[PDB]
Amino acid sequence: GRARALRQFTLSTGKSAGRNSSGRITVFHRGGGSKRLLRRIDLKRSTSSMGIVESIEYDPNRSSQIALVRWIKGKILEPTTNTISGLFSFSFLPGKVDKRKVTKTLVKDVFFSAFSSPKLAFASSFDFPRIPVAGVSTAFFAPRMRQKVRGKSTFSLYEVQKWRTHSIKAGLSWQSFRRQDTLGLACKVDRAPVTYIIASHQLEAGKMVMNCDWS
Amino acid sequence: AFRGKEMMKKLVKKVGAENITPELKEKLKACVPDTKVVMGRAKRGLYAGRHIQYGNRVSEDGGNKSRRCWKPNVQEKRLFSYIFDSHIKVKVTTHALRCIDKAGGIDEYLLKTPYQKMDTEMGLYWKTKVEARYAELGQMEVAFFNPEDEAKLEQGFKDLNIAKKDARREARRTFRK
Amino acid sequence: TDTRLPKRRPMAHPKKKRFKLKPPGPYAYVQYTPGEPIASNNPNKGSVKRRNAKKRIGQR
Amino acid sequence: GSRLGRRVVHFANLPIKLLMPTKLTNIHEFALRTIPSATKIEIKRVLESLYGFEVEKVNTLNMDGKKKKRGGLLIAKADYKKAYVTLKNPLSISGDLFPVKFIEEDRKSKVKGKKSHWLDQKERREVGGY
Amino acid sequence: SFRRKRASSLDILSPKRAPRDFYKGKNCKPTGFHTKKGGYVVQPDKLPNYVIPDLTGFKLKPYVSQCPIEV
Amino acid sequence: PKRTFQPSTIRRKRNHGFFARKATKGGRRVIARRIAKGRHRVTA
RNA sequence: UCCAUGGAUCUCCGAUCGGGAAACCGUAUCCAAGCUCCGUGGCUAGUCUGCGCUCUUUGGACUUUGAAAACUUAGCGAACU
RNA sequence: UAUUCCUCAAUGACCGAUAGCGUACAAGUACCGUGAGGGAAAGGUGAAAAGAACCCUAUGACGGGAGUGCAAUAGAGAACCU
RNA sequence: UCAGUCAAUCUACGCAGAGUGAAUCGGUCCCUAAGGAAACCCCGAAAGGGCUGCCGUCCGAUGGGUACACGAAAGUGACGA
Ligand SMILES: [K+]
Ligand SMILES: [K+]
Ligand SMILES: [Mg+2]
Ligand SMILES: [Mg+2]
Ligand SMILES: [Mg+2]
Ligand SMILES: [Mg+2]
Ligand SMILES: [Mg+2]
Ligand SMILES: [Mg+2]
Ligand SMILES: [Mg+2]
Ligand SMILES: [Mg+2]
Ligand SMILES: [Mg+2]
Ligand SMILES: [Mg+2]
Ligand SMILES: [Mg+2]
Ligand SMILES: [Mg+2]
Ligand SMILES: [Mg+2]
Ligand SMILES: [Mg+2]
Ligand SMILES: [Mg+2]
Ligand SMILES: [Mg+2]
Ligand SMILES: [Mg+2]
Ligand SMILES: [Mg+2]
Ligand SMILES: [Mg+2]
Ligand SMILES: [Mg+2]
Ligand SMILES: [Mg+2]
Ligand SMILES: [Mg+2]
Ligand SMILES: [Mg+2]
Ligand SMILES: [Mg+2]
Repeated sequence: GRARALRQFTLSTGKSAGRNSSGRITVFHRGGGSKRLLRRIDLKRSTSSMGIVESIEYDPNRSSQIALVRWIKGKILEPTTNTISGLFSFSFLPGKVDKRKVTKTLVKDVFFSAFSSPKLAFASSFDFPRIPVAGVSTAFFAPRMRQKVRGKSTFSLYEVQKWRTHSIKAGLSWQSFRRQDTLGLACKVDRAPVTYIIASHQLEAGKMVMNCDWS
Repeated sequence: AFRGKEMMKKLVKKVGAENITPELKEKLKACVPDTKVVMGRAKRGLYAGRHIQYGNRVSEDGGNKSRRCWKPNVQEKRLFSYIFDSHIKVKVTTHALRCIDKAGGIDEYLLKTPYQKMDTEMGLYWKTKVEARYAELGQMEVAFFNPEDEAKLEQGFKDLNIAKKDARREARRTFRK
Repeated sequence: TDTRLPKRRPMAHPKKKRFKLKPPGPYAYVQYTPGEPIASNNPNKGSVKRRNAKKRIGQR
Repeated sequence: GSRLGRRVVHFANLPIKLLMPTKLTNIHEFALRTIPSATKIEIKRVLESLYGFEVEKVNTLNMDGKKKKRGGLLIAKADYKKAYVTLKNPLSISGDLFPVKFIEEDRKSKVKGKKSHWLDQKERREVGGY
Repeated sequence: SFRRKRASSLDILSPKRAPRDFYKGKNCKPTGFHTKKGGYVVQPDKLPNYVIPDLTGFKLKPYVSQCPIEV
Repeated sequence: PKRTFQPSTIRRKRNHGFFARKATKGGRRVIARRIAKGRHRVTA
């Protein structure tokens, strides 16, 4: 070969001869050509740069010609509040009022153990639901676990929350959530960035090439 | 065909046969679904008991009969969940969507529908997860604040936001330095 | 009194190929001499070729 | 104890069947038969430790057992391994041992059908194979 | 000793009666590891060690005498 | 003339071998049928 | 010799630790606990203590359910005649 | 109530070596086919081997005598009753 | 005795015994092509079919390799008539 293409932009692919994944012919009258190698071409050109056309080469995979281009440019007292104006307790949202576990083995405990991990949760992954606070959304609220003995009213700035106004997220999948629950299961002087582009008419070596971005 | 027994064998093998008393076995026999589901894609979606049907297509003049099928109206949708605060991507029939409308959402449907009617091991898993999260929510309470405290905490949050911004910019410029 | 060390067994964990270690993007940073055209291949003193072929020629 | 090695054998059971050599004097190598799952290092170490040989090299080859087929019925013998052991010093075998004289006398029944120079050796080393 | 086999046992592939790249082996224990260059390295800890005590001057014999001594 | 059987051991094992029959559902039924009949050569 | 009961040894594929042209190849699983022997380090030096692996006991971490004629219950379902 | 991959005992106006299972006998064997697959043949000396020492003629006894045995054309080497 | 286009003393025929020696030869081993398959995901009355990549695994010579192990924004191995 007189001019081998640049080894960073040469890929190898076979021939199909019109045969699909099942092996049967779907496009007729193809097959038995010459051997080819695939060239990688920048068809996006989204990066805004300046370049010098180095050479115009031959590409067997397409009718036009390609061009090799080297690119030359491109701890304070928090407001602790002890006054609460009202307490709301989510005790009817389960839909059935029942006591809290720590003993007979129950159906719900069997179904919890059968679908649990291989080896509280209202944080980190999902956080506090917006529903709780739905009667009045723009109000600073402090969630807390309900205690058997009467609790304290001291509330620091870290323990008070308010969905701003931005939120008036991601999305789970019905059949692929169990797997995810299961743990997840300028350079130096000797270098030069170069790319392959589709050469235009009247574009020879030594010329300028621009990529422009929105202004 | 004997789907209840083949699901009960898997559940027993997961949980350990020594762990269950005979009364718990008798109770667990009445929660595992014993429905007739054969098609593969109905075990991966919320179909609410709709299945395919194979029957005859009959011509008008000749009466000639040739085989055909009726398929359920399966649609892929995103349904909003109140306790997960996000969408769940499912393949529901419109029959299941209408039942969800009557129940009041996907979460309320999962709470209301009993274990035998879930038809599916993934349905059992999702009902169990939603019930566990609602039992977690059943032991919490929120406390609201007076407007003077509203203003005080708003001012405190403004102070912490502007101090964090100043300290972050100072750290960035010193690391640049 | 041998202070020499024994040869060690190769490990069987999968190894990354050099195609995946290359940074992504359209640009390739090639070796550049600032007055000479860009060559597509730069063999050095350790690039030997056709060793099995020379073995077969010697056998024949 | 077990800290001495990973593979320590106290009761070896490797069966070695010696093949009768052609000559009685100046024996430089000998052949033997054993089980197919034996290794050169196992044969060399058993022969050095148990009998007191001075082994130089061990060369092995596999053989199939003898078979007879009579159209559907098949009878056969077990597969074996043949080993050649080369000695560092020549050894010898006396004639008076049974059945050496019978072996030589039966072997010679089947096979019925001067100018020495200066610096010429007499007993040279006769080793075959690769 | 001749023993009976089945005539269908001749169909089991053996490297003596196979193409040149067929490898079966004879259940020998390994002594080292293969290299990446087609060689082999013998690890000396995997070689067998034989503990044969000195048998000179031993008074016991392979057989037990069967002379008539007593009931 | 060139006859139809041209032998090749690797091709024989790759088409009618034990693990080639064990790989698909038809060959597993072939193996079950052979064992039930009582053939000495279950696979080729 | 033989019989009854209980023991010691008990290769490989099918097959399930990974690969595979079935009867072959490669394989010290991993982590806490407490014990004899082992070697090495450090003290003011005497029933002084502190570091390791190899192999042993007891647990728990990963997974290996599994075959089979007809009967039973389900799904799809012909054509000759 | 249904069936028999299985076990134990019993019965037959069921068959009797071209019959009865494909197989009374080392048969899913030999053999045919790339493969799925197809698929045989072949029972009997005598009560007991006492299976014919010895002689003659041929290269060689399976022959002609002799002898064993009730009987030897009852004298065979996967085969000798009629 | 059978087979050999024999009446054969001979033999690729019957009985018995013996014979194949490897750091370098040919394989095993490492690496991949065409191709095959698992996992994840997608589809489907069941059985199964697709997908092998954006982060991704195991096999597969008719080809590329011959005196440690680990890593790579370095070169390359590297090829027509
Ligand atoms: K019809
Ligand atoms: K008679
Ligand atoms: Mg050899
Ligand atoms: Mg046997
Ligand atoms: Mg050979
Ligand atoms: Mg083995
Ligand atoms: Mg295995
Ligand atoms: Mg069953
Ligand atoms: Mg018959
Ligand atoms: Mg008759
Ligand atoms: Mg007849
Ligand atoms: Mg055949
Ligand atoms: Mg006679
Ligand atoms: Mg009679
Ligand atoms: Mg003749
Ligand atoms: Mg003659
Ligand atoms: Mg002859
Ligand atoms: Mg011969
Ligand atoms: Mg070699
Ligand atoms: Mg591929
Ligand atoms: Mg594929
Ligand atoms: Mg698949
Ligand atoms: Mg695989
Ligand atoms: Mg490989
Ligand atoms: Mg090759
Ligand atoms: Mg080449």
